[PDB]
Amino acid sequence: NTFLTSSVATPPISVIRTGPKWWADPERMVRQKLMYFTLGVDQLPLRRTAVIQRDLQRFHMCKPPPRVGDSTGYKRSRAAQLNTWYRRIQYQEYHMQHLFTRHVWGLLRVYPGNTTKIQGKADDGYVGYDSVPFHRYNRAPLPFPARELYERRK
Amino acid sequence: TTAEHKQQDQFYSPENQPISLHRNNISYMEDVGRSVKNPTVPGL
Amino acid sequence: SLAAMYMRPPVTCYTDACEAPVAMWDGAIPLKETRKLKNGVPVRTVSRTYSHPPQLTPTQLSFNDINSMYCVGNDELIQFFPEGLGGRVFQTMPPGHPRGFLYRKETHLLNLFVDKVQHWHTKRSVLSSLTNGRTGFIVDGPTGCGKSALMCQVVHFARSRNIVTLYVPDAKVWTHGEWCWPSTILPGFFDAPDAARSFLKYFAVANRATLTSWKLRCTPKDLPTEQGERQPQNLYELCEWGHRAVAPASIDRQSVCVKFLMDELSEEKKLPVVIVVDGWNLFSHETHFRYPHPDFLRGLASFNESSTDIDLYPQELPRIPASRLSFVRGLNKMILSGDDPNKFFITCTTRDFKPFDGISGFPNVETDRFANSLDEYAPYDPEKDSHFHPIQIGNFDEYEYRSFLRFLINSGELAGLGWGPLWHASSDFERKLYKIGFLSGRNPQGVVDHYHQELVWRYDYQRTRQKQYLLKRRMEGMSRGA
Amino acid sequence: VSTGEFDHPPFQFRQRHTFNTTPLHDANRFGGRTAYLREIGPVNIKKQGRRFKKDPRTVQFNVDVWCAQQTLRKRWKQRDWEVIEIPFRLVPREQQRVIPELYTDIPQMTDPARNDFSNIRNKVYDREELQGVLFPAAGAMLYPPLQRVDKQAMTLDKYL
Amino acid sequence: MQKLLSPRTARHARLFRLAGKLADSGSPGVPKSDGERLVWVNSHVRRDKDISLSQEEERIRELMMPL
Amino acid sequence: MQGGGARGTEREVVERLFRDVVALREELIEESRTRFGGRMRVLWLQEA
Ligand SMILES: Nc1nc2c(ncn2[C@@H]2O[C@H](COP(=O)(O)OP(=O)(O)OP(=O)(O)O)[C@@H](O)[C@H]2O)c(=O)[nH]1
Ligand SMILES: [Mg+2]
Repeated sequence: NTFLTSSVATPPISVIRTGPKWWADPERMVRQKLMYFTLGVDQLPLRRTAVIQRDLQRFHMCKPPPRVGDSTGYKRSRAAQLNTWYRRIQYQEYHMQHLFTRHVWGLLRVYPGNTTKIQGKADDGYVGYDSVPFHRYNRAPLPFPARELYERRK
Repeated sequence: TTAEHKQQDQFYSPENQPISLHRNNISYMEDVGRSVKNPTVPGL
Repeated sequence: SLAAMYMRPPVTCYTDACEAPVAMWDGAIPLKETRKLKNGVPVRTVSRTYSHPPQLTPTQLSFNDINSMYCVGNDELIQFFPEGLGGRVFQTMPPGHPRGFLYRKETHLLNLFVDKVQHWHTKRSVLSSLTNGRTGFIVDGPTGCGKSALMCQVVHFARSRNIVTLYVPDAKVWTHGEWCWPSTILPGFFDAPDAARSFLKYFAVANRATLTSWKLRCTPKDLPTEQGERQPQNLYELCEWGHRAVAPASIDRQSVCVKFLMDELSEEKKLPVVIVVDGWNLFSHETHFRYPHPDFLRGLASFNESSTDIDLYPQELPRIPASRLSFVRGLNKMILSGDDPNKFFITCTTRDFKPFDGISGFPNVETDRFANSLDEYAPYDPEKDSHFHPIQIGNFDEYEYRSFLRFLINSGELAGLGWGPLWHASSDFERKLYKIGFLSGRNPQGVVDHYHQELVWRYDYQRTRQKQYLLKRRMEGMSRGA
Repeated sequence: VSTGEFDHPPFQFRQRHTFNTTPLHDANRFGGRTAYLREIGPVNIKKQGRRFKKDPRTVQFNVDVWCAQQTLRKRWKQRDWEVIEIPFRLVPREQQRVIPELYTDIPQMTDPARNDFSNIRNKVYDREELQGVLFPAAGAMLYPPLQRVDKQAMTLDKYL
Repeated sequence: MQKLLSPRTARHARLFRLAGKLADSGSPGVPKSDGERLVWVNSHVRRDKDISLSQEEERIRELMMPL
Repeated sequence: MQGGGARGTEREVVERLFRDVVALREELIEESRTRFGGRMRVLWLQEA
């Protein structure tokens, strides 16, 4: 991993709201798929996501279907329910990506960006060479040189 | 039918058999169980 | 949907075990009811339309099998390839998946050739005419056709038939390496110590059977040894002695050991030896190492005035030619000297270089497909640049291409690695085949690549219009029932 | 037809390290050259900075020099050859003509009558065919002659 | 044991004869050699058996489609 | 020959057949690559 510096975390929903621009950008989604496939694990959530989003993109310039007014509000609530389903289908994916990426990085002897967990290796966030001399969230002092997660041979 | 009808009218259009003309349609359906009521914790 | 009726066709292979639960592949690979006759007119048996390609030993592959797909068992894969596989070959073979190989017509040619090498002394005239006097072949083509794969297959054919086989799975581990030491006992030559060590390791464990029978005609019987260790009497024993040591000792040991190993190989005239090198074209020009600036050799008082620039400015010194690598020296020695018709080089080319079109920006580091490619940008002609007989390889023709794609998709789905329950989202096989043809140009690496990318196709309308028609038909049926 | 970046990103609100976004002078752009352009830290505008490092035209010029180096570098790694200056007599039949200087005439075909159409400019000669010409002094040939492949010979690819 | 090279089915035989006839009219791109012609014929027959497979898998898929 | 146990069939007749069969097969193979514009080459490649 080349990008090492401390970062700003964005809530999952705003990441998903980027649609085609980032979250569903074809290019990105394909190399996620590559990671999964190479690990020998089906990519179902990715495929659900890709389906939902593919279709989002196809109809993205159309006006929504005409609404008739109801005291029930069954329509509004069914649209909502469907929507939060899709949101959750994608939360699951977003989680999977962060999960597997961290795990794979643990196998590749990769050091993550500052303040990032790698389950077996760095439990509290890993940090080295931050702009700030302490670990940001522990409030503990950082050693020089940067802490090493892996034994030396390569 | 008229050869004209079968030359010009035998294609998919918003008249004939349109693909959905509207936003926010159902992309993905599956057979699944229902989740618990209010699975989300109210927070912070 | 004939799912719960489905039993599983009992397991003989690694390959037959690669099948996932029915629930996963059910729509994707459709079931059918076949009525045969036992004890009652039928007894309904549910079979799947598709099954993984057969798992076939190299000796079972026949002329009749060309352009078909065959599988390699996982443990045969472990037996025959402890070095690794060719450059990208393993990208089609994740852990659950079956290990496929398209048996091409050139594959059959080299299979015949190797099967003759097995007893060469009888077939000497035949062989020599088949290469036209050169020592083996170099296979060349565009980036991403079957080259590295073809080499894999040759290693498989050779090692299954119990021939002694050097396999260098990627030449770039030598010539474009981690680091480069001057060799210990060969003045003026160089080593790639890491390449060399790993080689000495896997070579030994692959050929161990034959290499333990091999007695040393020339190696010193005095080799330096730690207390409680044994003087090697075999070629295997020697290779062992090469890589089993604590570093730094491994480094000088490996030099000595490679020199003597190659000296031993060139001295064996009766036992067929097949040398497979992937990316020979890296061995025929310079390595990316440069000779150390001479001021590293002369010792120094201050940088202040020695009349030395080594600290001020970087500069390029002439590259070290690969022929000055002690290993490559060994091989060249066997190629160029006549009176060695014991040895067969079946060797390969790699075009894996970074793209350069006349301007280069800086590569975006997030999106770069070429980050692990070489910097080369200089042309290579197998005719002028090697002593081997060149054989050319193209992209798949449609017969190959179809068999290969069918494999990637369907045996992928059977292994639970593909659309699965979502199968109705992707288009039918024919459409995928035609489209992936257009996108890939039928280049094999392109086919693999676009097969993955298919996940993202926007503009495919087939399943949409089909779904629509099936619906209309169901509703007319419901209006006729009414 | 390169995919690489040839343009420095425009100055805006401070970019931060995010999904989908990195800092402007981040170490990952232009192969880490951005070091040269970087003012580290929460820069105090009034008192501190180096003006040229925020200037669009200047910054872009620097980046353009760096790109030029990249291309030059790769064009030279691409050469396997030297230019030797050989007297008119001793040169192969194709160069016995007049050869307009670069960008002077239409890009020129080596030998249309013999069915070779290619830039004479970029035609490269083998050091082994020019041996007699380049090292006349040496007596015995220094490089051993190229061995060539019989394309009429029955070999593995002809299915015999 | 051994396999035979010569055409196995009546189908192979028929296509093999066709390929011969094409070779004798000297049309462009046709294999001159009998081995190549065999490989060609086998490969073709196999391709058509594949096409039939995909058509069957389609007819079956059509019934279990979601809507 | 070598599996029959050398129980005499007039073993020399067997070996005579062997040498003859071999001679004809060689002749036929090499002929298959040489003759008829080499059309039958792959017989030679396969079995030689
Ligand atoms: N099973 C099988 N797969 C193949 C065959 N040829 C190509 N492939 C697949 O397609 C990919 C083609 O990549 P390589 O074979 O590594 O390409 P290459 O010719 O070595 O090209 P460079 O190394 O880039 O010069 C391989 O990784 C295989 O997965 C083949 O003959 N049989
Ligand atoms: Mg390769």
